Amino acid sequence: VQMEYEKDVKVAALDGKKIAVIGYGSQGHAHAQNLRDSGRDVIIGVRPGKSFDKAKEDGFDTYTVAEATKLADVIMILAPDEIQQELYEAEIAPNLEAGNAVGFAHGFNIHFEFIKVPADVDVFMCAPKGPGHLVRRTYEEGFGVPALYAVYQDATGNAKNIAMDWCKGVGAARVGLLETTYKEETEEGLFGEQAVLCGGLTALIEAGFEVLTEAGYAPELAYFEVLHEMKLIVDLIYEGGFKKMRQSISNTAEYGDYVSGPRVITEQVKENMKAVLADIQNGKFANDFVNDYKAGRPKLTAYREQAANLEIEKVGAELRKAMP
Amino acid sequence: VQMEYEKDVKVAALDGKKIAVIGYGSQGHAHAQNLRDSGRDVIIGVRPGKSFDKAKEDGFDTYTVAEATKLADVIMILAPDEIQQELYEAEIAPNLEAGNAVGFAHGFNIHFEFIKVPADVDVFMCAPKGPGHLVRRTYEEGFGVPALYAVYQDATGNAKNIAMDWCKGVGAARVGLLETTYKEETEEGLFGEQAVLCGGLTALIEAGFEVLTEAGYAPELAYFEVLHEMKLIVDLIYEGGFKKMRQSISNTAEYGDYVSGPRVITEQVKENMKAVLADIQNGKFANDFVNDYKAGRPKLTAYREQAANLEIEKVGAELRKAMP
Ligand SMILES: NC(=O)c1ccc[n+]([C@@H]2O[C@H](COP(=O)([O-])OP(=O)(O)OC[C@H]3O[C@@H](n4cnc5c(N)ncnc54)[C@H](OP(=O)(O)O)[C@@H]3O)[C@@H](O)[C@H]2O)c1
Ligand SMILES: NC(=O)c1ccc[n+]([C@@H]2O[C@H](COP(=O)([O-])OP(=O)(O)OC[C@H]3O[C@@H](n4cnc5c(N)ncnc54)[C@H](OP(=O)(O)O)[C@@H]3O)[C@@H](O)[C@H]2O)c1
Ligand SMILES: [N+]
Repeated sequence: VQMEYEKDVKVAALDGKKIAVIGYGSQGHAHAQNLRDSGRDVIIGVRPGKSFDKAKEDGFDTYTVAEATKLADVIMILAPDEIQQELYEAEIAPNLEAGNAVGFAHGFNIHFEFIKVPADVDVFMCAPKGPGHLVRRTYEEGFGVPALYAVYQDATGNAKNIAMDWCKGVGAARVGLLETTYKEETEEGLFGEQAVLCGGLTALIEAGFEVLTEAGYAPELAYFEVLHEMKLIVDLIYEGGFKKMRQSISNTAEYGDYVSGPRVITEQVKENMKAVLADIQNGKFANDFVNDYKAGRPKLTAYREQAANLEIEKVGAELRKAMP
Repeated sequence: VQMEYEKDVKVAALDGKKIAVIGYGSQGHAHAQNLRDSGRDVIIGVRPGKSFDKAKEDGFDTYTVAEATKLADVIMILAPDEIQQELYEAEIAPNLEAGNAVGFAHGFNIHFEFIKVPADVDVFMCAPKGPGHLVRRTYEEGFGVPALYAVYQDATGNAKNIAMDWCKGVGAARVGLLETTYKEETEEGLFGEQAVLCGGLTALIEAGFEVLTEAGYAPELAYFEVLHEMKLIVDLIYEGGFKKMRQSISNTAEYGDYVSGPRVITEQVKENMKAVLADIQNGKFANDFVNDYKAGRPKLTAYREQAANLEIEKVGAELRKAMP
């Protein structure tokens, strides 16, 4: 297992395919525009609204989801996670034909089988390691965003070449591709964002800010010491790992890192992470997410309002405004 | 208090002061170069070596530490924390006169009283929220790095104006200043790097990587899901807090953030952080750091060799090499 590049995309499987991109938001605009600049035959299927208008004004032949699917050989579904299933059953599935291919940028609905694509139709994935605006901008500047690719079912024998050529067309093969499975992409992706990148990180910052402000330290200073200075730390890790970061910080900071990291993130925290992982693997989290959507997003509603009221967010907004 | 800027620097207290920067590392070079371009009389004092004539070659009147201190009104000490004390006793303290001012960029040795400056000499601090190369670069490009300032003892009545004019001369007043105390800067700064930015963060990432690889996931994919994509997340928080970050990530990632963050970082984790803070406040951590240095850094030595052997660091180095 090592990374693949344009030279490893040995068949241009998107040649002569009509491509429908379903949705025209962050990913949809990026995938469609990069593919068009790479010379592919791209149309957009999306509901009426600002995405429909933005696609038309960008010069794309723009249809309903149903009509775009009917016209297409390759259909990439970039609606939001919780919308895809209902949109697939009503608008996409009736308009598929044998030998088509359906793509996704994240494996959630296919892996947990909220969507089942018929067995004479390929299912592939190109999952860029970045948001849509970055996927577009790096492409325009001559490189790209690395990506995973996978195939869930291969009816034609062309599903993997289609997946890799998709990655090449959106610029990902310029920087690096990694093959995976739908299962691993979904479970590792959900785990990483929950336990480390998004959940773990924000909860860690928040706990540190609370300890400081509850001990009597000024919150403005606390904002700088647990959040603002994180960017320079993570930039160093991104470029050169823990080694480069620990070379840059003072020796006191470095010694404190080694000594106090393990006091905060303990074996028990690791066990907490294992419980997070288990609820991803057993479908509990997936059902919880979709059930919250079916109920009108009541849990997400309370979470989003509670987050808006956080002291660190209020202090941070005022500081970021006082700082060009 | 909120941020102060160039308009809040009431007195150009460095006017006609002879300024010695002690050390010519990343910070020493940045501080001395910026102050020179701002118009101040800067000389360097450092041990012989490539620092000594890096400075020689950049046109700085360079001297011993003893002789540069003898000549200066303002002496800013930018040597590493564990070196400052022996350097101060042997080389700086005998060459101070009443009415001088001694500066630091971090409060550790003054706050914990490993160094005690005579009561007829001011002690101030300018602590940029950035490393040397960034303090120099941003100044060259027209702005700067924000900074804290503080005064530990004010003999002349000019110590705060000296501190704030030092901020101004290195470019920090162009973007924002926050007054603090030596005690708060030291304690909050040690706490942040230990519990959140450095210690907590690398420990969290490593715990996530361990959970994934021990559950049978390939380390290469795990590296992307707990480390590589953190830069994009932290960049978003830096620009717009949790709110902007959570708008850009998918809806499953955002829901997973709210649900699983608190399962990983629990009340017990917060208690662990409180114990970290207590050992900063009571001097235990500071004495442990200084004592490790006096014993020949045996704890730091074992930490560093263990870190070089981490699986995430080996995998990361290979993947970063495969990604220009
Ligand atoms: N966020 C990330 O960083 C990231 C990274 C990798 C993969 N992904 C995955 O990419 C997919 C999400 O794509 P995205 O980020 O581009 O989402 P998005 O920015 O929120 O855009 C969603 C698009 O789908 C449209 N849409 C919503 N409901 C629709 C419906 N019934 N019928 C037709 N169109 C509809 C929306 O149109 P309107 O404007 O009218 O609402 C919009 O154009 C998910 O699978 C996600 O897991 C996300
Ligand atoms: N790391 C950060 O991002 C950061 C941020 C804010 C504040 N600070 C504080 O900045 C201070 C450290 O400065 P720094 O980052 O510039 O460290 P540095 O890059 O390692 O520079 C150390 C300088 O001091 C010299 N030096 C070492 N021992 C000496 C001795 N006995 N006599 C004379 N000179 C000696 C070194 O010369 P040689 O090259 O010959 O060794 C070198 O020029 C600390 O107080 C730190 O807490 C650091
Ligand atoms: N220091």
